[PDB]
Amino acid sequence: GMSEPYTWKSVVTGAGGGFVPGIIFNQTEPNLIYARTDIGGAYRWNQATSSWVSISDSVGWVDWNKNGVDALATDPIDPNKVYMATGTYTNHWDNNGQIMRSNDRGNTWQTTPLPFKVGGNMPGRSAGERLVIDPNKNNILYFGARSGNGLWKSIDSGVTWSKVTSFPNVGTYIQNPTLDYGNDLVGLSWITFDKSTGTLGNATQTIYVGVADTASSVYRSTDGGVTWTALAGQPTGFLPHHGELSSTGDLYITYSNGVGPYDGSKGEVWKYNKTSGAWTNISPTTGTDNWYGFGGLALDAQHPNTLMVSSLNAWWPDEVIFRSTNGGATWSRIWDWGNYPERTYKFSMDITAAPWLDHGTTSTSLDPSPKLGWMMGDLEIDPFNSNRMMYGTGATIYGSNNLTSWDTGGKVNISVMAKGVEETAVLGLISPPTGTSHLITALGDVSGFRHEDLSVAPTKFQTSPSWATTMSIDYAELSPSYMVRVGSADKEKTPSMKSIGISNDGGVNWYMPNSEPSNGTKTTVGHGQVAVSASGNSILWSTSDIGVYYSKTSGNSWTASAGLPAGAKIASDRVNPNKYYGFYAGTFYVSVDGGATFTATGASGFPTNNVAGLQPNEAQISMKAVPGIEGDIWFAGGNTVENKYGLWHSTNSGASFTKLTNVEEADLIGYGKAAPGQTYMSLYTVAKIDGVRGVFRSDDVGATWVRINDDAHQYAKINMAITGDPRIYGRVYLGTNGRGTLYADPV
Ligand SMILES: [Mg+2]
Repeated sequence: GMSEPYTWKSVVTGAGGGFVPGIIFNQTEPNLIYARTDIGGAYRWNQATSSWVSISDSVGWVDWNKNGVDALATDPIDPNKVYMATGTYTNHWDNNGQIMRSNDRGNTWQTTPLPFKVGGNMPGRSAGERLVIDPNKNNILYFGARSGNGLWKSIDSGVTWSKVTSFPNVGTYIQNPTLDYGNDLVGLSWITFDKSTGTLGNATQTIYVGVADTASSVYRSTDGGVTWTALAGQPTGFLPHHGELSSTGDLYITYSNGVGPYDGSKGEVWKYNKTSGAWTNISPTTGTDNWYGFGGLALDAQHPNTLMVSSLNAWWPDEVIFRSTNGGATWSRIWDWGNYPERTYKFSMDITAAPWLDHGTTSTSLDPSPKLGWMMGDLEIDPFNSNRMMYGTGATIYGSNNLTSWDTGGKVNISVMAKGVEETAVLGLISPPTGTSHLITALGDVSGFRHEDLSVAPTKFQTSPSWATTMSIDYAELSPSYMVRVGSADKEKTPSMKSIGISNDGGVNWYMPNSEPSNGTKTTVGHGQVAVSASGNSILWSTSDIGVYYSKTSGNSWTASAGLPAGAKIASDRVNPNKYYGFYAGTFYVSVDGGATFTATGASGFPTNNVAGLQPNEAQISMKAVPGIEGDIWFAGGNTVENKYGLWHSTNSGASFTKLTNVEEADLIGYGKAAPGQTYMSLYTVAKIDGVRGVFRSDDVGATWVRINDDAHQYAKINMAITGDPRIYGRVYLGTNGRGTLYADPV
């Protein structure tokens, strides 16, 4: 009775919108494929529907770091078994990781904590795979770890893990030694068995391991992992991204001068013959012809001298896939220069499943749209179908079903193959009270979208302004066609781009105003939070860098607010266009002059969230005025260290709040249409209520709560955004950090 069964569905983007660093084919069962993401868990392919199914949605609030999937192994002896190395950061933003194991292809999981951290969202996450199953004795697993933890091993099918103390090199390369992100050793890079050196039921004797160490990076054991030696004659100076052993006995290895996924300004490709020990340089480009690492590496299992590699990263005009059908002796490019600047192409891009991937720009030879990709650190050829290719980019999964057209003078048709994947991080959600859109999102990396049919990919990328990330979006409650979004324009690429966008048609079309907040010395870089007055007659912009500014001219000019500290959270009254609210460091503020001046209120007991030791995603502040009721504000957030955590309610414009005693912890608050027989809007919250973490709805102003999610639909650290629907009672829209946006209704 504490729960209400709901149907949870993804708001469809078609492309996914995030980085897919690894795609893993089972070596024994055709059409068994998995995909791992850096912040959004993993997926299993459904061959009958050409779509992906999440195997991570039971990851919840406390174990949120399991959605950083640093490695994944699928069992070739029993294809029902799959394993993941999970954990998101190896710095102070996260705790220790774990090895997860499933006997039902990811439907259910068991977990073994590791005594160190796993880095699903760390540098080098596309190198791999760093978790592998012995293909002759599948109770044996090896894990190549980060931060100097070295090589680890399981002999009980992943239940317990031990360090392989005889492995001689834990890594030496560090990407960002001066930063607090990526200042640890990248560690080991990939592990590859030689299946021919064992038989069924007996441990495979030869194991290759790549290590992020420019001086000596490739190691081999020939006694089942007891002793290790660096391969004689191996090249130095680079970092091997992948090592794949063909049935001809040749080990192919891609190298970059970084671990990726964003860098890579020099690279090589080598092959090593396991019989002779001879190394051959098969780099597709060398010298000044090469300004990029090589990342993805795909062998063709059905034609073992065919292989492909991808640049990482060439950037301009696009990335390159190189294909060889003769063991790397000669390469073909997926595109070539014609009469410069014109190019010729061996591929055709199909983004009909996610048309916004053109970013609202017309394609040219020098600025293609959509691009072949970027951050292409992983490339796969289906081991049971040489015509099927898949690769991840920073935004989607691309693939082809007619790859061999490359070899016969035809055109490889490349299409979005990310159906069912949702990987965006949700910075904001609004559900407009009128018009054809029930949901407009503010997203990282792909800006956000105005959704109409929630099952149809958006057709229109957000442009003029066009930016990577929308940090905040609001609308005028009484004139809902007027709305404002703020982000961070790339003014080196487009010096005239603005970090604020304005719409007068409910988010279909945007324009950029004439100016931005400035303190005489510096113009804001953007981001922060935006709030729109109830009538749309002013904008309040709490910038990320130079404090709070307001505009009475829809952004044509800006003036610094007074009384509200820089970095404050802000919210507009949904009735009184003169009233704004602010919050910073435990103090609540009110403005009654359209955002020009703020005054602290006596509201006490609010958290400061200044606690030392809080991880970046640990604490939240969520503050919203109620549509249709002046001076009605709800406030959620806090933390357990200050012992100030929960849900507060004010009905006197923030002069005082009541802390609801029946809500132990709360992190987000949102509103939706009132229940039948009720006059007050339904409340939607992310909270811990009577010992239960989840998503809750109240139809009686917070007196009683019912859980509307369940243990199979948790979506990790869901402190990003939430709102109900002013036109649909029971409907909730839930943002995530890695699983896109969900919407849910009673079953
Ligand atoms: Mg792969």
